[PDB]
Amino acid sequence: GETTDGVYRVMTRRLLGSTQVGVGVMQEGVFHTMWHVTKGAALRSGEGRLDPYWGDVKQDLVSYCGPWKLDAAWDGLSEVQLLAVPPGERAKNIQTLPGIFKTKDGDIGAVALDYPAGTSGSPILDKCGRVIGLYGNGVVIKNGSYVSAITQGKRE
Amino acid sequence: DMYIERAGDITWEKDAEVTGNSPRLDVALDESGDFSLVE
Ligand SMILES: Cc1cc(CO)c2cccc(CC(=O)N3CC[C@@H](N)C3)c2n1
Repeated sequence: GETTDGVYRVMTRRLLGSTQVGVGVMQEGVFHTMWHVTKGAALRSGEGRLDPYWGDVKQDLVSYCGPWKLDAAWDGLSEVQLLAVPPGERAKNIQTLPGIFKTKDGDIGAVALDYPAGTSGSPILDKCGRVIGLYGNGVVIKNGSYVSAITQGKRE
Repeated sequence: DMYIERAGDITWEKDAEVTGNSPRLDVALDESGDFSLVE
């Protein structure tokens, strides 16, 4: 199938019409998404088949065809771009300065941008265009608005 | 059965729409990978 680097929509026909359940990143021949999007199911790329290789429900991450490749980190200071890919709509950069998820195991980047759940898997970039993590695992706050972690995996 | 379609390049776009705030949030992460507000 198509193994050009870039961002891709994750679609299903198991419901009415063709439905976008999420987004993902192709890099170095590996496809990267969020576990809650695919549930670790295989994927089609034309005639090509993509088999899961690594995943973890707690990180809510999954890689296809190879190990996790994305190792760039939010620097803790600079603004970032959410390369959002919403259902039925074209790819759109949105610049923001991330907030902070404070946890017992450490502090994580967070972006306060609200988009349909089908946007889950859209990447977040540094000023050099490197992927520092994926969008779509987070929390609903006092206001009723959505805040997402900058979810990054470990490269071996 | 699920399939992928390409939707763009991964590029920093100068003078993109600038928006969103920057909250500091106390959160817990459970074994199911669901975040929650530690209040
Ligand atoms: C309720 C809601 C609302 C919005 C936006 O208003 C979302 C935006 C992106 C992604 C998700 C999905 C999400 O955060 N999780 C699913 C799996 C679990 N671990 C968290 C969203 N979930």
